[PDB]
Amino acid sequence: QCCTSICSLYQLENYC
Amino acid sequence: QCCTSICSLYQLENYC
Amino acid sequence: QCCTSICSLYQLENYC
Amino acid sequence: QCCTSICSLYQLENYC
Amino acid sequence: QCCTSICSLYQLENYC
Amino acid sequence: QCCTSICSLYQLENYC
Amino acid sequence: QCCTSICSLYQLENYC
Amino acid sequence: QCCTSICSLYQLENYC
Amino acid sequence: IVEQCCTSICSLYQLENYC
Amino acid sequence: IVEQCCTSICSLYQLENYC
Amino acid sequence: IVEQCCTSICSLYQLENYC
Amino acid sequence: IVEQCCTSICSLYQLENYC
Amino acid sequence: IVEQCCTSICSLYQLENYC
Amino acid sequence: IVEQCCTSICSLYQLENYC
Amino acid sequence: IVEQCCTSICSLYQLENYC
Amino acid sequence: IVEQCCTSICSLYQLENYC
Amino acid sequence: HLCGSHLVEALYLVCGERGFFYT
Amino acid sequence: HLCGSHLVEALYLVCGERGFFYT
Amino acid sequence: HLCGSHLVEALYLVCGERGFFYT
Amino acid sequence: HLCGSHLVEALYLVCGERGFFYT
Amino acid sequence: HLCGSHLVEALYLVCGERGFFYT
Amino acid sequence: HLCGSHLVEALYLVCGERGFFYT
Amino acid sequence: HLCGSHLVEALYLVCGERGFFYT
Amino acid sequence: HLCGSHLVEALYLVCGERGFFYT
Amino acid sequence: HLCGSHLVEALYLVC
Amino acid sequence: HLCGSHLVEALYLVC
Amino acid sequence: HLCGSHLVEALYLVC
Amino acid sequence: HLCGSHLVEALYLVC
Amino acid sequence: HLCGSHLVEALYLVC
Amino acid sequence: HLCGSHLVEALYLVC
Amino acid sequence: HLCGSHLVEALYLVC
Amino acid sequence: HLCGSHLVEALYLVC
Repeated sequence: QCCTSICSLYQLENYC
Repeated sequence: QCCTSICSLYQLENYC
Repeated sequence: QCCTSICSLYQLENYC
Repeated sequence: QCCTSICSLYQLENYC
Repeated sequence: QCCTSICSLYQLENYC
Repeated sequence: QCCTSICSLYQLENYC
Repeated sequence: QCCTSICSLYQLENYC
Repeated sequence: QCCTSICSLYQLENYC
Repeated sequence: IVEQCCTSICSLYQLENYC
Repeated sequence: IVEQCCTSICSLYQLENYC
Repeated sequence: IVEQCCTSICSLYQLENYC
Repeated sequence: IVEQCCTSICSLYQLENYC
Repeated sequence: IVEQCCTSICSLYQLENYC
Repeated sequence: IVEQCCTSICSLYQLENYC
Repeated sequence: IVEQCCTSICSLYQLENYC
Repeated sequence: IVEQCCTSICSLYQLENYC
Repeated sequence: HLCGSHLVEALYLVCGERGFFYT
Repeated sequence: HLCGSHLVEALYLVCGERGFFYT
Repeated sequence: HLCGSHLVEALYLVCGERGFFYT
Repeated sequence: HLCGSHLVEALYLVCGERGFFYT
Repeated sequence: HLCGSHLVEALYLVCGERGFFYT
Repeated sequence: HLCGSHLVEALYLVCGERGFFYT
Repeated sequence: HLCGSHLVEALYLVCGERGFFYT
Repeated sequence: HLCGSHLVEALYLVCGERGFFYT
Repeated sequence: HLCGSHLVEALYLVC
Repeated sequence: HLCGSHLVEALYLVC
Repeated sequence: HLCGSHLVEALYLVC
Repeated sequence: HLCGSHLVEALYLVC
Repeated sequence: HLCGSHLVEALYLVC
Repeated sequence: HLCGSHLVEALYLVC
Repeated sequence: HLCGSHLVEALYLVC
Repeated sequence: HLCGSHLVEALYLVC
């Protein structure tokens, strides 16, 4: 239950 | 239950 | 139950 | 029950 | 029950 | 019960 | 019961 | 339950 | 597409001898 | 696409001898 | 794409002898 | 993309002899 | 991308002899 | 990207002899 | 990126002889 | 990046003979 | 009354040109 | 009343040009 | 009443040009 | 009433140009 | 009432140009 | 009432140009 | 009421240009 | 009421230009 | 396997 | 395996 | 394996 | 393995 | 392994 | 291993 | 290992 | 190990 941002996430990543 | 952003997600990633 | 963004998702990823 | 965005999704990904 | 966006989906992906 | 977008879908994908 | 978009679908995919 | 920032996340990282 | 072709010409367009 | 082709020309467009 | 091609020309466009 | 190609030309565009 | 190519030209664009 | 290429030209653009 | 290449040209752009 | 390359040119841009 | 007027939709499934073309 | 007027949607699934082209 | 008027959506799945092109 | 008017969305999945191009 | 009007979203998944280009 | 009007979001996943370019 | 109006977000995941460029 | 109006966020994950550039 | 051994392909253009 | 041993491909253009 | 041993590819352009 | 031993590729351009 | 031994690649451009 | 021994690559440009 | 012994690469540009 | 012994690379530019 968040506003204008991420919440309850686990993993986030770009890669190169 | 979020507004204008991600929530309850698990994984997010670009790749290259 | 979200507005103008993602919610209840699990996986999201581009690839190349 | 979302507006102008994704919800209840599981997987989303481009590929190349 | 969503407006002008996806909901209750499971999988979505381009490929190449 | 959605307007001007997809709902209750399961799978969607281009391919090539 | 949707307007000007898909609903209650299961599978959709181009191919080539 | 956060506003305009990340919460409940576990991992985040760019890479190159 | 699979141009799995060996030991001869394949997919040529214009082989020419102009003179 | 798989141009798995050996020991000959493959996917040529214009081989020419102009003179 | 896999241009797995050996011991011959592959994917050429314009081989020419102009003179 | 895999240009796994040995002992011949591969992916050439314009080989020419202008004179 | 893998230009795993030995003992020949690979990925050339314009080889020319202008004269 | 892997230009794992030995004993020949690889990734050239313009080899030319202008004269 | 891995330009693991020996005993030939690799990644050249403009080799030229202008005269 | 690994320009692990010996006994030939690698990553050149403009080799030229202007005259 | 469920939906209004002047509604527009356009779904394209286009696996375009494939093969060899020498135009 | 569920949705209004002048609604627009456009979904493109375009695996465009593939193969060899010598235009 | 669920949603308003003049709504717009556009989803693109575009695996664009692939292969060899000599324009 | 759930959402308002003039809503806009645009999702792009674009694996653009690949291969060899000699324009 | 859940959300207002004039909402905008735009998600891009763009694996852009790859390969060899000789423009 | 959950969220207001004129909300904007834009998520970019851009693995841009890769390979060899000779513009 | 949870959040207000005119909210903006922008998340960029940009693995930009890679490879060889000879502009 | 949880959060106010005119909120802004911007998260950048930018592994910028890599490789060889001869502009 | 795609092709055998001792393969030859001779091409002659003359003017 | 794609091609064998002792392969030859001779091309001659003349003017 | 992609190609064998003692492979030859001779190309001659003349004017 | 990609190519064998004693490989030759001779190219001649003349004007 | 990618290439063998005693490999030759001779290129001649003349004007 | 990528290449063998006694490799030669001679290139001649003339005008 | 990447390359062998007694490798030669001669390049000649003339005008 | 990257390269062997008795390696030569001669480059000549003339005008």
